[PDB]
Amino acid sequence: EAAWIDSDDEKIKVPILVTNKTKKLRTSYNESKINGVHYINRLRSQFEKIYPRPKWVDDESDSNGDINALTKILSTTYNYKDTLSNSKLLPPKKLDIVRL
Amino acid sequence: KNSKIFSPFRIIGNVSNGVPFATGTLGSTFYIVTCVGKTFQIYDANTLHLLFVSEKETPSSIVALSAHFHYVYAAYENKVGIYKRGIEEHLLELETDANVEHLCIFGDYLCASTDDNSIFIYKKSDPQDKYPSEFYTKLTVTEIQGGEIVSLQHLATYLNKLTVVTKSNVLLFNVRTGKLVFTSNEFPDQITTAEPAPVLDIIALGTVTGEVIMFNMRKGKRIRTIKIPQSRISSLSFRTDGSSHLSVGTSSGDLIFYDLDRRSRIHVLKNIHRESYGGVTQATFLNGQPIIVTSGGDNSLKEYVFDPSLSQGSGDVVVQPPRYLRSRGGHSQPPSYIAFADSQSHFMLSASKDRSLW
Amino acid sequence: TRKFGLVKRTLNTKKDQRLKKNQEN
Amino acid sequence: VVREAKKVEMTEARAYNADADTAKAA
Amino acid sequence: DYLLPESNGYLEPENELEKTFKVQQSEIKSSVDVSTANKALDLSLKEFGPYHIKYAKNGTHLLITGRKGHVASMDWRKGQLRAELFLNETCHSATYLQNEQYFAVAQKKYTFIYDHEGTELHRLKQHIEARHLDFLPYHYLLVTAGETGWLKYHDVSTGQLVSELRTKAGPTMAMAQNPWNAVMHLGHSNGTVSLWSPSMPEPLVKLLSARGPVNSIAIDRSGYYMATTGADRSMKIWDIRNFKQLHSVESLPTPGTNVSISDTGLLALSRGPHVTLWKDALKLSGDSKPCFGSMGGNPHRNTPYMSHLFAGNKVENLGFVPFEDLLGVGHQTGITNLIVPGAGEANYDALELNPFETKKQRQEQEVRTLLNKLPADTITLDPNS
RNA sequence: CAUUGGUGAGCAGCGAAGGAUUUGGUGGAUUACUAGCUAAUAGCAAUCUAUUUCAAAGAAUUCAAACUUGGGGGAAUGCCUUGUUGA
Repeated sequence: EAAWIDSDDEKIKVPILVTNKTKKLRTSYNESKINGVHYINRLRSQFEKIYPRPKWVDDESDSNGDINALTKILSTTYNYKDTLSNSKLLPPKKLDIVRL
Repeated sequence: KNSKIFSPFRIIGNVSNGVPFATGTLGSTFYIVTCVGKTFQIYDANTLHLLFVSEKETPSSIVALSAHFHYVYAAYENKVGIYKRGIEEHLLELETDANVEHLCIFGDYLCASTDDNSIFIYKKSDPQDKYPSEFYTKLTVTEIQGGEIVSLQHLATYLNKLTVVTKSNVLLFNVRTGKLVFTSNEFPDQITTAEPAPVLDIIALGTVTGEVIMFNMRKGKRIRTIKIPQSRISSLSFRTDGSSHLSVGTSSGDLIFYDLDRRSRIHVLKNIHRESYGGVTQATFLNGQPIIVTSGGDNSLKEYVFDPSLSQGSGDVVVQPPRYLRSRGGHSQPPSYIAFADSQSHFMLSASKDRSLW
Repeated sequence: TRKFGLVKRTLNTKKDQRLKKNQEN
Repeated sequence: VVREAKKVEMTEARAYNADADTAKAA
Repeated sequence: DYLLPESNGYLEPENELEKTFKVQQSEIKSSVDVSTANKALDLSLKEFGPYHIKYAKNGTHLLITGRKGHVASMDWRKGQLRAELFLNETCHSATYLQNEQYFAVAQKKYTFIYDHEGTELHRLKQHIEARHLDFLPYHYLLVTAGETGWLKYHDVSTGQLVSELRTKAGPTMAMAQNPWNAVMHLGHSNGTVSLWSPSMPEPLVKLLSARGPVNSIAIDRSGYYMATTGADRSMKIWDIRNFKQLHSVESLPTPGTNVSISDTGLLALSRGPHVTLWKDALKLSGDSKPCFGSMGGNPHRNTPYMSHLFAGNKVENLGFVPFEDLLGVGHQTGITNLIVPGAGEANYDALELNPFETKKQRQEQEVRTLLNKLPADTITLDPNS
């Protein structure tokens, strides 16, 4: 469903064949002046012709324990080593040591 | 203040400053328009050769840059330049004393926002004409409608609908009429960066938290979200080449690459631009090409590419990480000492507090 | 990295077996 | 693995014309 | 008739609203079968000059000649490449004479006859200019028209000059040999294409083809209709069988650099940044007159069948693969094979030419053709006289 | 003995969370930067096609036209040239 209804969009009318690029939008050779809803439907289909819809927009939506629980906490991390710890233990094999 | 013996020629040695640059196409190929204080520069993207510079230093620093096919729109203090080939063809001085924050181009219109939370509308004198010169109106954003204006974009297939995003929420206008056709509810975070999408209806928003929201308007709904731990987002871009990929540019200098189908980050670039000078200031995929042009506040402008995928059988899963391509840099700090290097006035050495020669 | 004396290699009268005077051996 | 950069040419594509969006008066 | 196993590809509009010419080559490359969609090559070799193109009469080997130094004979369908010669003299054209083993290049001064490997076989003392270098395998006759007034016929079977015919016309601006008739067609600045046989020192018949100079000429498989273009932005459709120009396409936006004819009846017109092919344009009616734009979509007025515009080029020449539905267009940086649906013939006869040929089959067929060569007096205005 | 030869051990000596070498790929410059395509005063760049076609303008050496040949011979058979013969 549309969540906003532009009442003032339909009472527009576009003469279409003045433009050199929108000549793909005419659905016959007859029509040349078209109301708002028909033109915007054609224009939406034209933008479909430009970029096809990827799979995430149409279908992937966010709106006992879940099995996505590892994946999400990976996804909200880039550094998985706990460098924010200040663990007060020493990590092995790698000395943060600076010559002074 | 005027000199008699010498005169200013250009400020040699600058690529960008951090002001969000604009991308444009001539036919199949791409140009880049960046800002340097009061003077903007134009580049081919395929070689980063300098194409044009401003005909004049502007009297105040350029705040915004948009670019349609042959016409680059600069925006300094109260006035907005319509430039062909770096030459001032039409100055559009706005009827406030408020400072021009953002700007956008669609249809027979131009739309530019000021810091009085009010956007100005500039029609073309005809659709036969090419640059917008007729002043249409001024519409505003009062504090029941939205916050401080962060961006104006036009998402495609939206007949005279203007998408004005704030730190709070998103508004839509019929700029023929001047009527608010829709207001979005507040997002609870402080929205910092907008970007349109090669899918329909979606505006991507990167907030002051590490969160990117894909947002519909025909739904009016925030369809997906994307998290980032502890980074302030600066730029968003979409790779329209042939696999759905999203570019998240921090102000920490880091560039994060997502594939929304695999719901996974691909590679995060670290430190392609200096954090103290604004981080990554603006990164944008060239439309329908696997090339992202990044721009930092360190007087640097880099290019990166995705290599085509090594997996013959898969493709989309196995992704080569982005890879360094050509770049024009400058001194990040101001230059401490210069000299004239050669005898024929070809080369100049310039050393800065950036700790480098150029 | 091209070798020096890049010469026009052409028909060898003493090595080409397509010649019927060198069709014997 | 042969990790080598390949020569990458810009190929042409198409984008939406935002200058086609306005209808005039009634 | 029913033994004919393979049928042509087609291109159909499916609507009046949907248009035939508007298809592009990346759009074509979706639906064409994988080997045939991959048979379109993009050889951008931008370093040397603009590229001259010739496929052999079987499509098995491609020969190309950039204007600066390139001479390249690839076994085109496979990855194999026979010849890659860099002569610092400038070249104009090239053709395989009998097989891919032996070819000939048209240089600054002298024609060269060449091995598959790139070795030098025969430099011609004669042929002191060489603009059009064309072959007829049915006489084993390399016929060459340089910038000279003359025209030279070398019988590379024997390896000797047959004859040399001074036209009194000047520099040769076009030459197309007739496949069906082996009469040569030379085109010069007066607007005049002369038909030629090596015996007759005056031409067989002169044709005042157009005004201005002859840009190019190209002949049917049937030898019925030869499409001639002048530099006057005009193209005539000559019916050679009664010596009439069927249609006179006047006022091109730019004069076509070349013309080419497919087997099934396609016509290729290359103004140089644009390549445009018509289907069934060579037929008798002026409804079949090839025209750029039919107003109102009238079936009588004829639209172009397939279109292409080269962006950064002004292409040199073009030639169909004779058994496949592509055409090699030689542009400044190289080679494209533009995919046609129905240009080439689908059912070749193997006993005439072999697109799928063993090397042992090749040396059988070469000796077969050399036995069946005609001596040069048999070049006539009719094959059957 | 000079080894002023290197191997080989070593050591003094240099010496900041390695040093030394070898190479693949790509990008940047290697002339002084005004944008791409087209039919170009303009349109394009999601497109030129169901205005691209009519219109005008547009045809001399009365056939000047190898400025191009390794050098000698000859040049039968061809051609060229005039002499000469018939239609």
